[PDB]
Amino acid sequence: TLKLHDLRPARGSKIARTRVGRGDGSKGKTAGRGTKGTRARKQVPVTFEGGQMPIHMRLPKLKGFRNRFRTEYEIVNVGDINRLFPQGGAVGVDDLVAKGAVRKNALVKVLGDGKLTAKVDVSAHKFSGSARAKITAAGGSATE
Amino acid sequence: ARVKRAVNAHKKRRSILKASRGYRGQRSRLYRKAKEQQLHSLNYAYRDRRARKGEFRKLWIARINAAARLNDITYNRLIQGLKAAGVEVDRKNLADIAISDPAAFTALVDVARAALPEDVNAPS
Amino acid sequence: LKIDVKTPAGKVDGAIELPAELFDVPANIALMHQVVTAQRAAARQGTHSTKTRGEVSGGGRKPYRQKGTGRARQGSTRAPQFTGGGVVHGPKPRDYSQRTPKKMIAAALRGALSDRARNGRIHAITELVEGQNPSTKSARAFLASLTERKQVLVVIGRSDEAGAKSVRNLPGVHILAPDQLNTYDVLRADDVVFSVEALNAYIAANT
Amino acid sequence: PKAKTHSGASKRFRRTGTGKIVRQKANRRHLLEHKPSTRTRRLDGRTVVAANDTKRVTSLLN
RNA sequence: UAGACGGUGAGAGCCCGGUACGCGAAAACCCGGCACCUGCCUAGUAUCAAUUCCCGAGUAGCAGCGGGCCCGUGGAAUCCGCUGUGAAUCCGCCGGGACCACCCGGUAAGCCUAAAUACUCCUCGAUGACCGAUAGCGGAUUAGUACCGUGAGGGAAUGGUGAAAAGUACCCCGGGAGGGGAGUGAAAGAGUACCUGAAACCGUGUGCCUACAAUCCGUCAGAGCCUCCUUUUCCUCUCCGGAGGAGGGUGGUGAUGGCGUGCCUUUUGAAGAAUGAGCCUGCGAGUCAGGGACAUGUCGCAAGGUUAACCCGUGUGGGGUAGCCGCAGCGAAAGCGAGUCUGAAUAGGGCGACCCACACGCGCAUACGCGCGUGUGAAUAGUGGCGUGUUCUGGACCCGAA
RNA sequence: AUGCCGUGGUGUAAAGCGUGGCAGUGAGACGGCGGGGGAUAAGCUCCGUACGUCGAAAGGGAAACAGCCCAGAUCGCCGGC
RNA sequence: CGCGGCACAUCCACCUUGUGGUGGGUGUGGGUAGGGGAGCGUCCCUCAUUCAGCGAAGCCACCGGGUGACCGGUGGUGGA
Ligand SMILES: [Mg+2]
Ligand SMILES: [Mg+2]
Ligand SMILES: [Mg+2]
Ligand SMILES: [Mg+2]
Ligand SMILES: [Mg+2]
Ligand SMILES: [Mg+2]
Ligand SMILES: [Mg+2]
Ligand SMILES: [Mg+2]
Ligand SMILES: [Mg+2]
Ligand SMILES: [Mg+2]
Ligand SMILES: [Mg+2]
Ligand SMILES: [Mg+2]
Ligand SMILES: [Mg+2]
Ligand SMILES: [Mg+2]
Ligand SMILES: [Mg+2]
Ligand SMILES: [Mg+2]
Ligand SMILES: [Mg+2]
Ligand SMILES: [Mg+2]
Ligand SMILES: [Mg+2]
Ligand SMILES: [Mg+2]
Ligand SMILES: [Mg+2]
Ligand SMILES: [Mg+2]
Ligand SMILES: [Mg+2]
Ligand SMILES: [Mg+2]
Ligand SMILES: [Mg+2]
Ligand SMILES: [Mg+2]
Ligand SMILES: [Mg+2]
Ligand SMILES: [Mg+2]
Ligand SMILES: [Mg+2]
Ligand SMILES: [Mg+2]
Ligand SMILES: [Mg+2]
Ligand SMILES: [Mg+2]
Ligand SMILES: [Mg+2]
Ligand SMILES: [Mg+2]
Ligand SMILES: [Mg+2]
Ligand SMILES: [Mg+2]
Ligand SMILES: [Mg+2]
Ligand SMILES: [Mg+2]
Ligand SMILES: [Mg+2]
Ligand SMILES: [Mg+2]
Ligand SMILES: [Mg+2]
Ligand SMILES: [Mg+2]
Ligand SMILES: [Mg+2]
Ligand SMILES: [Mg+2]
Ligand SMILES: [Mg+2]
Ligand SMILES: [Mg+2]
Ligand SMILES: [Mg+2]
Ligand SMILES: [Mg+2]
Ligand SMILES: [Mg+2]
Ligand SMILES: [Mg+2]
Ligand SMILES: [Mg+2]
Ligand SMILES: [Mg+2]
Ligand SMILES: [Mg+2]
Ligand SMILES: [Mg+2]
Ligand SMILES: [Mg+2]
Ligand SMILES: [Mg+2]
Ligand SMILES: [Mg+2]
Ligand SMILES: [Mg+2]
Ligand SMILES: [Mg+2]
Ligand SMILES: [Mg+2]
Ligand SMILES: [Mg+2]
Ligand SMILES: [Mg+2]
Ligand SMILES: [Mg+2]
Ligand SMILES: [Mg+2]
Ligand SMILES: [Mg+2]
Repeated sequence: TLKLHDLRPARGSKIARTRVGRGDGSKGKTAGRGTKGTRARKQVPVTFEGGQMPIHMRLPKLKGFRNRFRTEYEIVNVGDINRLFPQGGAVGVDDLVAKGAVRKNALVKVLGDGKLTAKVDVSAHKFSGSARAKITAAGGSATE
Repeated sequence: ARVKRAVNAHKKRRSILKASRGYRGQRSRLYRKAKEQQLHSLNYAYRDRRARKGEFRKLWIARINAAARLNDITYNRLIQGLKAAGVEVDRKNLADIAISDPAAFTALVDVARAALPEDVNAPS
Repeated sequence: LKIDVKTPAGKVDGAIELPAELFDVPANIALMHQVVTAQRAAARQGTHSTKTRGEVSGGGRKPYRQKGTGRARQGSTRAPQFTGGGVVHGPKPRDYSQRTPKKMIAAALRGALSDRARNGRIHAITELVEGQNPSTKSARAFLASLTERKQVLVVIGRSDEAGAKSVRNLPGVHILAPDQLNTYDVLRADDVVFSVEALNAYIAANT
Repeated sequence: PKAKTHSGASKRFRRTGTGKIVRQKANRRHLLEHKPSTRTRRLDGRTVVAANDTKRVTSLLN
């Protein structure tokens, strides 16, 4: 019978705690600092390179603008329609969420990477150019 | 959990003060001045466990040299004479024969003298 | 895998089948330890506190002049190097609770009950006392005909109030509902006694 | 609370698909008459941050 | 249905107060039910017409200077304040980030609205991997007292006999204070200076060394005394024991010989005539919060992992899919997508994707392979807990100014 | 003359290189050699040097003596060179 | 250099032929700032087990022990 005095964690899960500043036999008086300067009593910021112009102000900005109205399509490849649906049938935006190939409540989009051999009848948003070539060659149909 | 320190802290204070019984002044009475003295005593001991191997050897040579010159040989030629004769008696015992049994030290001189080169200043 | 249900002052009145995916799981020791630790840490009340140098009463002014005295310069009378000063890095009120996932809690529980079912330590009863008024002397005698050990877990339903009252003040008997089974209370007890209405509720809630 | 990302570094760096950090190049915003076009073409595009700045740029971008 | 907690001459469910569980309210107050009482309604409704009147004024709009919004006057809308100008009542008017046109939403300048939320001087009931007299409140004790300051204000120190006071009757030295003998008690090795009674510091007794020697005060070599134990042949008082002596061995001392420049911080370098410390006991410095950030150890599940607020439970347990990270990238972006941006390019490059160690058929080639079907079933991978190292925001390792 | 870059042999465990976690240091001193500033003065000042020791190195020698000569303390020994 | 103890690294043979021990060569082990690894001691809580008015803790003395922080035994005082 397992009791509570038989429970012990895995080897290496729980290491001890080096308490700094407790004697010369361990990390001693200066507690891993050694200095007499700013590093001895404070924290030097990352954004400060000594007084020269830093890396976040020498360099120019990245060009352009973010689009405020960018629609984003979640992506399923037709090489995963073959692997997840190996007997064909109707493929929809709702059947791809349950099979784990795409997220909820987003606009799906079938791309064309991989090998498709099943006769699938897929109904997505905004098919690719090479997706329509690989689905109709297997006898299927690609409807919006 | 607030921890009092005195049961832990007295363990090393009773070890220094028992190691310091026999020190005059404040060095048997006070923990701060008797820990300083234990740092020097255990260095002087380490320094002198290694130095007393060359103090007793410095005492044995002074007695081998003292008992060589009663048998009109020097220490300089007694040790040359005992390597050519193949006697590997160390200097602890070669200086203990000279006190305990002085008639067996004259015989070791006669072996060291006879097994020595005839002209000691000649090129070998 | 098969458990015979016992009656008070009587004999067997059936058999309850323990399913294998719920009572025959290999015991993961390094998983039961994280779930026990995450339960006892959620029982720390955490109410412990001290005062820092800005909450100890007084200590606003600089106490005397800095130069010319030959004393050290001291800043405030409630500094932590003083007697009566604030505590530096002292305890504050904490919430020592952890966030163990659901699939690790419910797997350490099944591992704890599997090690009971594998050693012949799971029992099943129809009730504890046959009547409706409680009686400890009859419920103590019936838990001694089952087991002879010191720590007994009794898992009975929430609606059976007449049997919960019979085993409240016994030394070494812990009482909980079927929907309150946890790893610490199962591993503490040498023996685990399910009511037959309570054993069919733990199984049915886990298919 | 919650860590704030440096607003000047999030406008001057970005990440690729495998975790490299890219940036643009200086000496190209103005004074462009005397510069031969083999120099303003060397300053075109984007480069990977050097291996000696890649630690500090990471702690700004996170 | 009582094994919660405490008290009693030491660990009490069965000795006491109580606990589980039940009963109990003259009167006063609060809550609720019903009467009395108080108030409202008992004339409009439906259809048609589209001419008229009304739909909150020094208000909205506009302009000047400001305030606040992610928005620091900017192309600057929405909202609010002062000055000037100053409308219209539905074909009216405001808003949808300058503005115009169409369209969609809405009726400003009058007022009142419970619940969800914030807090605890104070009242009851509970609790603590919180403190236990330098701690916990400043305050267990005359405590905001004594004391300091003209004032506003500052602001302490002090707990423990014993189970029971049984608190030492009586005699003795003494002016008393205090003690000795008796007596109490299990114990005065508990005596109102009181449980345990450490260290600094101060005496008394005793063993050894010390008054011709220049000493970081110790260390190694080392004689002589002193003490206490025992092989060893006597004393055979002899059964003994030590009576003594020779020998060995513990503990104390240390004549005398060598070596030896205190601890700490700071420094190129200190025994330093650089800095800090009179001594002892007590206290006094990398802590904690966050689904934070980067990296790693380990555990769970795995193309998935995980919930947050909240709801339900005597709990640490059971529900909860909103969200987050992974799932395909490139580009300033529209976009296109195993590719994509630059370009006139089927040029080259940037970023990204892409497995022959193995048999096959196979256009071919000395071979290895270039290519393609299928396994020999190429080896992948993320996420969420918990440890640790760093780091960010906060007082952030502690102490210290003018 | 040395020093430097390349290459082929031979020798050498704790050499090197890439990529991440955590650093500390960024006031040096003296002696050898080669030079500038100084009066070829300085325990002067500023350089160079797969040069040294100190820093951070105790032990032995130089009477004493961070830096000079010999030599790198794992611990024990009343052993030898 | 000789003779014994300890530790680290690597090599070479075994055992569950690395989750690790045993055995044998060779090499190594001064050290500040600092990095990494492995531990002693004190206090609180849970689980198990065992001592305690036939004397616990705390204290003092003595005799021992371990590679270090330190630990054990006997006795004295003490009273949970
Ligand atoms: Mg120190
Ligand atoms: Mg520094
Ligand atoms: Mg400095
Ligand atoms: Mg300092
Ligand atoms: Mg400047
Ligand atoms: Mg002495
Ligand atoms: Mg020697
Ligand atoms: Mg204040
Ligand atoms: Mg101040
Ligand atoms: Mg306080
Ligand atoms: Mg939960
Ligand atoms: Mg431009
Ligand atoms: Mg040009
Ligand atoms: Mg009790
Ligand atoms: Mg009683
Ligand atoms: Mg403004
Ligand atoms: Mg608009
Ligand atoms: Mg209105
Ligand atoms: Mg209106
Ligand atoms: Mg209102
Ligand atoms: Mg309200
Ligand atoms: Mg309340
Ligand atoms: Mg209260
Ligand atoms: Mg107090
Ligand atoms: Mg006390
Ligand atoms: Mg007054
Ligand atoms: Mg008297
Ligand atoms: Mg008396
Ligand atoms: Mg008596
Ligand atoms: Mg007593
Ligand atoms: Mg007193
Ligand atoms: Mg007393
Ligand atoms: Mg004399
Ligand atoms: Mg002299
Ligand atoms: Mg001397
Ligand atoms: Mg100086
Ligand atoms: Mg001094
Ligand atoms: Mg002096
Ligand atoms: Mg100074
Ligand atoms: Mg001083
Ligand atoms: Mg992008
Ligand atoms: Mg171009
Ligand atoms: Mg390309
Ligand atoms: Mg993982
Ligand atoms: Mg590195
Ligand atoms: Mg500098
Ligand atoms: Mg410099
Ligand atoms: Mg220099
Ligand atoms: Mg010169
Ligand atoms: Mg100089
Ligand atoms: Mg230094
Ligand atoms: Mg030296
Ligand atoms: Mg060196
Ligand atoms: Mg020297
Ligand atoms: Mg000398
Ligand atoms: Mg010689
Ligand atoms: Mg060495
Ligand atoms: Mg070392
Ligand atoms: Mg160090
Ligand atoms: Mg007694
Ligand atoms: Mg006794
Ligand atoms: Mg205790
Ligand atoms: Mg002891
Ligand atoms: Mg004892
Ligand atoms: Mg005792």
